[PDB]
Amino acid sequence: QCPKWDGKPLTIDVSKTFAEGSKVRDFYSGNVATVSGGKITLQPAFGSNGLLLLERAETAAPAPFDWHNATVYFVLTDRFVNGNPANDNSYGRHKDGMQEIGTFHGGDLQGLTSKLDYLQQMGVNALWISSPLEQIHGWVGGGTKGDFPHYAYHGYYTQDWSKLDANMGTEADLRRLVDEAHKRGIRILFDVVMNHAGYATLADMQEFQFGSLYLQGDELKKTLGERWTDWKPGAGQTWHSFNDYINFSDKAGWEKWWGKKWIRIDIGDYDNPGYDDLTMSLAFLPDLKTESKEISGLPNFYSHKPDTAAKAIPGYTPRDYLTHWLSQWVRDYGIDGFRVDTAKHVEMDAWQQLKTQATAALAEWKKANPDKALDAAPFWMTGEAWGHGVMQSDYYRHGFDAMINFDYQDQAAKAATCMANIDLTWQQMADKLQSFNVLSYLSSHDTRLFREGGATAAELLLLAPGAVQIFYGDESSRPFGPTGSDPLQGTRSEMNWQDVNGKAARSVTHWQKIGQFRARHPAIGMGKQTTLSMSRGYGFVRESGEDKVMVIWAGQQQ
Ligand SMILES: OC[C@H]1O[C@H](O[C@H]2[C@H](O)[C@@H](O)[C@@H](O[C@H]3[C@H](O)[C@@H](O)[C@@H](O[C@H]4[C@H](O)[C@@H](O)[C@@H](O)O[C@@H]4CO)O[C@@H]3CO)O[C@@H]2CO)[C@H](O)[C@@H](O)[C@@H]1O
Ligand SMILES: [Ca+2]
Ligand SMILES: [Ca+2]
Repeated sequence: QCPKWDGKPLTIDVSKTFAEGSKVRDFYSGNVATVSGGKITLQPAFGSNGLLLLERAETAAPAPFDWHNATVYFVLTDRFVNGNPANDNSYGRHKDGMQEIGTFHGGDLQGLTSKLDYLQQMGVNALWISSPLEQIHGWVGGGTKGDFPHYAYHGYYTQDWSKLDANMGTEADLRRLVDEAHKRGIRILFDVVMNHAGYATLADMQEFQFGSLYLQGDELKKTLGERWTDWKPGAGQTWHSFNDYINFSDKAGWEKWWGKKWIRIDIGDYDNPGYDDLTMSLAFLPDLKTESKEISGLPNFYSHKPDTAAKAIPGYTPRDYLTHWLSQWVRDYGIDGFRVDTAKHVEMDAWQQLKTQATAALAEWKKANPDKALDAAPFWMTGEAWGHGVMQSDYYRHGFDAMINFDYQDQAAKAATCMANIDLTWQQMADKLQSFNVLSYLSSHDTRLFREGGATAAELLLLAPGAVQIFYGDESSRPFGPTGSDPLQGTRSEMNWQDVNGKAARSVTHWQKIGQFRARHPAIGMGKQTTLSMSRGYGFVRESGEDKVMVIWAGQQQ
């Protein structure tokens, strides 16, 4: 079912690719061969699976960065490294004492900063982090059954875009991360949401005095207690049960939250969610009125939120505030781009505005910090549109430099046991991505962990045309963790650092060599592909202007 390999050296025909008498390096082994009769002979080093990464021996350093050859490392900051354990319990947040499925584990920006050398060793040149912005303080019911408390550990339940989340760290912590990353040629990307704000939690209701309960006086104190968030589900109750105590009819009480002008939600005297992608409510999340031309003022509950950096601005719509608040971080810190969540659930004008502003903001920060600035490159924005494939969609005309490619995960699944089965996908992609760019992944928090490969995931992802997204732990086969009654939760398991420094050391070393080779050769990401014809194993060359690389896979050893 797959090309085979005797295990002996390979004699490769390089006639058309490399020059006569020129030296060629297998980057994986360090072995150098001279061309004579348009031919070279090399043994794939042990632990290579029969890989040769063939380059001109001239090659000495990484190539100048291009987004079309980018290696993005996507990290859920909470589930990576806990640098500072003091911030793990911000806003009264608690571990669940069970399997920690949907709690803050305590991973933070400081801890992420401590591992930038590790990321650089993999040839990572862009770091995409979960939103570090202030989330909802409390929890909701986790999964269909409500078997775990679900906190905003993933950065998708935003409360205040103008502030950092205390669990992630301080303005100092974020500045150190961005500056240490930029010193290592690693761009910073923020996960950004504009579609929705987080659910109503007991912690936020109590702190910012919005919504209504059915419980009054001392019956309230008996049930919820001093801090309503400390409530545990009782006998014949699930973590969803607390919603039985919340009066979602109270018009005057729920207006004290975002306000009728800010969100569509099926609550009190608010405009109910629409029927189309733009105005519908995803999973009963408050849908932000991004299309509204109505001057909104600030969210009503920001009245009881003195720590906010949000200020009322004349003529400003909810959209204007959101693009403003997100742009501020770019101007202040030099954030190189955004990964945009739920791109299909927000009108295109909103995304264009965000891009215009974020682009101006990055240009400003680079002007004002020319020693720190990597280069004069514009702000990069990529989008999540569910089911988006390899296609120059309308998104590319309204401020997106690349959309996330959903199709590569399942295409690469058909090549898990056999690397050569990807060739038809790579030919298609290398050709179409001469005119535009996408961000392809094997694993995501929304889909599954690509583990059916083993260490072959390294070559499937890192040799793919266009930008590639390593999901944290891809390099270490981070196992799908406990998930309860939500099937996706296990995709966000803790980073398996014990395996990185143990049984998965071989795999990480493999990822490091491929990723470094990718960082040296824009042809991988950008080049036209010529698949070679050999009775001895699978192979291709990629050439893009200056750069030229040949990648040979010998096959299955036995
Ligand atoms: O905070 C604002 C919202 O508050 C109220 O919604 C509650 C619900 O009462 C809870 O049930 C829970 O929602 C869960 C839900 O139990 C679970 O089934 C799933 O929801 C599905 C839904 O069944 C399905 O029909 C479709 O719409 O997809 C949904 C998402 O998969 O997941 C939900 C959350 O994980 O929590 C919320 C928040 O406390 C109130 O009724 C809402 O009107 C309001 O917007
Ligand atoms: Ca921490
Ligand atoms: Ca919407």
